[PDB]
Amino acid sequence: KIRIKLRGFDHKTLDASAQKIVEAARRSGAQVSGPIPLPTRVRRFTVIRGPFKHKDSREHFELRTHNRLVDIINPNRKTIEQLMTLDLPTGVEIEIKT
Amino acid sequence: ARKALIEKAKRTPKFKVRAYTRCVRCGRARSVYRFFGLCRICLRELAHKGQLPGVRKASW
Amino acid sequence: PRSLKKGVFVDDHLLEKVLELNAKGEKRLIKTWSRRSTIVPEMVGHTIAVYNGKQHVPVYITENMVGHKLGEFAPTRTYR
Amino acid sequence: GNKIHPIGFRLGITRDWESRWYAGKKQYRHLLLEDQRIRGLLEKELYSAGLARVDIERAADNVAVTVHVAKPGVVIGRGGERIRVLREELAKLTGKNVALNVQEVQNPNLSAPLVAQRVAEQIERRFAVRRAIKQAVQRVMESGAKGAKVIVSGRIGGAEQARTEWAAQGRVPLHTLRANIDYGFALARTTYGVLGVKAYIFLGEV
Amino acid sequence: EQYYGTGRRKEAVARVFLRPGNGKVTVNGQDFNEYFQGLVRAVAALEPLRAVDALGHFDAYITVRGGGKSGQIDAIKLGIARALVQYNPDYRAKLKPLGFLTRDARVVERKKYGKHKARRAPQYSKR
Amino acid sequence: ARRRRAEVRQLQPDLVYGDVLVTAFINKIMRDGKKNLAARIFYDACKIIQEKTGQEPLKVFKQAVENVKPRMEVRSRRVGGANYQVPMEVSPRRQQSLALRWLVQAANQRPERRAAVRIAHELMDAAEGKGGAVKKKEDVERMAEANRAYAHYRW
Amino acid sequence: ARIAGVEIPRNKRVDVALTYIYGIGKARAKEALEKTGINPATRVKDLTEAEVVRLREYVENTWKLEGELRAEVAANIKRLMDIGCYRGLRHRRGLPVRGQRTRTNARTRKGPRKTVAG
Amino acid sequence: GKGDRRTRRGKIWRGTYGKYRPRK
RNA sequence: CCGGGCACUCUAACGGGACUGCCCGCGAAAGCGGGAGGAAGGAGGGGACGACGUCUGGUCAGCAUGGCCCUUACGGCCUGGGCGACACACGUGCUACAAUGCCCACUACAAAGCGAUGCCACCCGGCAACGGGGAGCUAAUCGCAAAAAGGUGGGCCCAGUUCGGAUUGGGGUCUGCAACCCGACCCCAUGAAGCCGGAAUCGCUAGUAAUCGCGGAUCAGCCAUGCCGCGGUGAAUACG
Ligand SMILES: [K+]
Ligand SMILES: [Mg+2]
Ligand SMILES: [Mg+2]
Ligand SMILES: [Mg+2]
Ligand SMILES: [Mg+2]
Ligand SMILES: [Mg+2]
Ligand SMILES: [Mg+2]
Ligand SMILES: [Mg+2]
Ligand SMILES: [Mg+2]
Ligand SMILES: [Mg+2]
Ligand SMILES: [Mg+2]
Ligand SMILES: [Mg+2]
Ligand SMILES: [Mg+2]
Ligand SMILES: [Mg+2]
Ligand SMILES: [Mg+2]
Ligand SMILES: [Mg+2]
Ligand SMILES: [Mg+2]
Ligand SMILES: [Mg+2]
Ligand SMILES: [Mg+2]
Ligand SMILES: [Mg+2]
Ligand SMILES: [Mg+2]
Ligand SMILES: [Mg+2]
Ligand SMILES: [Mg+2]
Ligand SMILES: [Mg+2]
Ligand SMILES: [Mg+2]
Ligand SMILES: [Mg+2]
Ligand SMILES: [Mg+2]
Ligand SMILES: [Mg+2]
Ligand SMILES: [Zn+2]
Repeated sequence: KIRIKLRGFDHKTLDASAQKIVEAARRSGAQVSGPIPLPTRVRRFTVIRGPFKHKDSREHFELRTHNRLVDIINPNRKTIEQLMTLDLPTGVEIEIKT
Repeated sequence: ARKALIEKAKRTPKFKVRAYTRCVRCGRARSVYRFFGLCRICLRELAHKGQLPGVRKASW
Repeated sequence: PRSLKKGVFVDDHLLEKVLELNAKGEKRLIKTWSRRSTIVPEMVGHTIAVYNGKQHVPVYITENMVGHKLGEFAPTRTYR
Repeated sequence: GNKIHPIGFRLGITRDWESRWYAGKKQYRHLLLEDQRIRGLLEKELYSAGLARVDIERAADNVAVTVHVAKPGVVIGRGGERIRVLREELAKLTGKNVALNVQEVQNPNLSAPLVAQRVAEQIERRFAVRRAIKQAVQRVMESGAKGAKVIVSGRIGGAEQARTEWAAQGRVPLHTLRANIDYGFALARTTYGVLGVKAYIFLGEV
Repeated sequence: EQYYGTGRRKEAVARVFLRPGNGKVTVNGQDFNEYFQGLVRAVAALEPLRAVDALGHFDAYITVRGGGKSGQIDAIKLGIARALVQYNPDYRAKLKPLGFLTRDARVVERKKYGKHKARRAPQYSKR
Repeated sequence: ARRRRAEVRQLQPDLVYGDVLVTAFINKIMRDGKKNLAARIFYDACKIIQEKTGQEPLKVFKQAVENVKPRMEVRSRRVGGANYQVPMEVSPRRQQSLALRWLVQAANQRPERRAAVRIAHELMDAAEGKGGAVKKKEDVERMAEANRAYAHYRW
Repeated sequence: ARIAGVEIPRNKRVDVALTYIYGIGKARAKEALEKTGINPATRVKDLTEAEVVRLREYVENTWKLEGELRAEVAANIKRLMDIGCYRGLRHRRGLPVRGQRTRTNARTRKGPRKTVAG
Repeated sequence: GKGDRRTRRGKIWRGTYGKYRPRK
């Protein structure tokens, strides 16, 4: 019963970190319930191409935020041994709650 | 983007309504996105240069 | 079909000035750049020079002028 | 009115962001301004060393600034005091108190920013522009570099009329997403005007 | 016992469950004619059964959500077709010429900049 | 259509009579994309056809459409610098299209209050050989064959 | 019948009929027929003499009506003009008063279109 | 139509609420 | 809703899948026509992407920048006015001119987004704008929220009107130091032109046109009927 909310801009990085957490918790904890997709938050930005009038191009971009919901059950006292300091990813934020 | 207008940054704008937002990079006044703090032109430039994490070209 | 709010706003620039004039008499033309201020009854009888952007027009205030702004009697634009 | 930026066109595949960190909506602009100031002060001091890229990564009040320079001996200084002064200015500008890393660039003639900088220096020294572009493209192609292209903007040779010298050879498939084309841009500030130098270097297919 | 079909049309799903019964249909707890009957094309959702002329051999329990009720009707058609095919594969040769098992891939085309609705160019006069 | 031949669209059959012509008439009645409203109009018009005529409304509908179909029309042609009204035959698809369009347009010209009554009365009058649509057919077949002298400009 | 002036609506719903009173719209007609306890669906020719007297007694003196209403609006505009107000100037020139543009339409305040040379 | 302040479609078009378009 | 479980729907990562592979006809071939199978074919549909160059095209007013010019003012601060001026002309749009409509009541389905000096369920006051109180929500779990056309019932009965809401009078709300010039919104009253538009002219080949509503960026507020997106219903026609 520990809420884990991962958030990031790269899906490969979040997925790799989630699989790392799952493999580090399987050997030391109980049957992990795996990650949940937690649908993406997309924020778009439409910006005129040219610095002057040229109104009908607009070349819009997007920024997506992906989330993960590992949510390990049975927070065994042996699980945090392989956890809480073992991480490759950099551009990934982690949320932990009880 | 006149230099004197870069006085926009002001702890004492004398009023809340007078406080507007400018582009921190080029000093623009219009089309200033609040999320990035830049204008639209600097947004496009720094997005092309890859200096904005997670910003990608949209297509659907 | 106009209104502002409860607690009518009047610029305290000339608010103290008109009552200071009433405290001693009926002094002549007063010059005010605050055309946003609302007319109050204690101004009736005086003559306020309202700045219309270029000059000061000698707006004399009567009884039936209470409630309006000074700019309503100081036109800013010239036409024909 | 065409030819969008290739680096931004490939930020998804075969090109990664220089700044790679997550930040909320209430903090994205501040960290972005901070990274912009970092790159600004970095490109003003390390130009003599030939820096090609400045990668910025953030986890929690710690920034792993990795500067890719063709000549690390300049950024290191005597015994390592230059990097000490640079980290001092870094901690003075940003109160984050972070570290710094240096990466040597093997064969700087394969990084388009440094190629464009070399061409811009040659243009600023009053060198033959056509020969400069030809020699630069030749130096790039003669070491790997399955494709190369260098473009110089108007006022070539200080002329009154603006021109554009092409001088390219190899393969530059700009419309190919998997092209992996390194792109660089430099400026030449002359007594008569401003010269824009663009450099495309094509390497790898998948 | 029970045969399932999914179906989909214009961003709408309709879980179709076929259980042999009288021939009455339930949709989201409501009757087939209390959701419909105000939509003329509703009968089309029962066209697969008429394709095999059963019309009384299968009660239907359908759970529909997504798009509008017309796309919902067509998704119900496709779901009934899929469940009826799962019942007996020999029905495919009877349902393929009618195309009831064909997925309708017509989707609302995305709106584009410079135009009004994804294709409507803004009117110009040139004078 | 320049490159291809622009093959004709195949309409879904009617939900009542199973006729694609009925569906095409529905579509010609349709307005702003309101299919259910046009279906209401036409099916209530069919309910008006009965209790006014012992015949099934499908037969009356088909016979009216057949009575509206024009045999020859007249198209313009620029020859020698001038513009002439050349008569020429009509393909069956254009016959059906013009028939349905004329039926709808002539029905909405009627003084009847609601749309179902208009469509029903127009269908009946066209089935018995009168109304605005038959007048349009007669005017077209008058203009055509009134300029027989241009028959050699057929093309 | 004759209610709240010399005006007589006839042969339609009583609320729609009262809409033909100058000081009365649909809201005031609904309010009057609601406080007077009169079915708004009935026609005018289907009204009881007592119901007409009731509606008359209420509407005649509960709001300001045709004569006094037009006189009061004219007096308001005349007062705006006599005080030299900006709105009085706009009424004086036959121009929009409520802050609309004049380089273009807002023709409904300027009357017909007096095209000139150019 | 959509331009009458005192109608349902008027409030919906202008995106407001009032006497002629309550919030249940 | 609880127990309960990942079958289905959905969610987001990966992968499969279509290549004229197969069949018939034609053809030197490429390929074309048709068919089978298939969710889909003959570029499946839509984006992103737009060559050497042209227009001495546009912008030194986003920025950079050569030269020239101003430096007790061509720089700088502030108050107010102005950019909203109206005899007129044009472009782009919005709303309409109604019965395939309008209005009232009840009722049923969507996608994409936004949300902590924020979104505000809900309760009370108020005709209402809104105010007071106050739950939840770092948000697939709470809120914006109602989707609208639609359906069902009822009213209107062809009249400038229960069409259409311009204009104006009066009374208010909210943002904001401050709504005179010059805000939006609410309520009462007012009720304009307008009966489908001359010469001329525009968009669109399928989920397109048409029509219906929803969100967002900038923004304290807003003149947004704009712009960028989202889904609902859904045509006509192409001889050439
Ligand atoms: K040029
Ligand atoms: Mg384009
Ligand atoms: Mg400047
Ligand atoms: Mg502001
Ligand atoms: Mg008050
Ligand atoms: Mg659409
Ligand atoms: Mg006709
Ligand atoms: Mg009246
Ligand atoms: Mg109305
Ligand atoms: Mg599963
Ligand atoms: Mg499955
Ligand atoms: Mg391509
Ligand atoms: Mg020029
Ligand atoms: Mg010019
Ligand atoms: Mg302007
Ligand atoms: Mg104005
Ligand atoms: Mg004039
Ligand atoms: Mg004159
Ligand atoms: Mg013009
Ligand atoms: Mg209440
Ligand atoms: Mg849930
Ligand atoms: Mg009815
Ligand atoms: Mg009326
Ligand atoms: Mg008239
Ligand atoms: Mg009429
Ligand atoms: Mg096309
Ligand atoms: Mg806003
Ligand atoms: Mg809007
Ligand atoms: Zn900028």
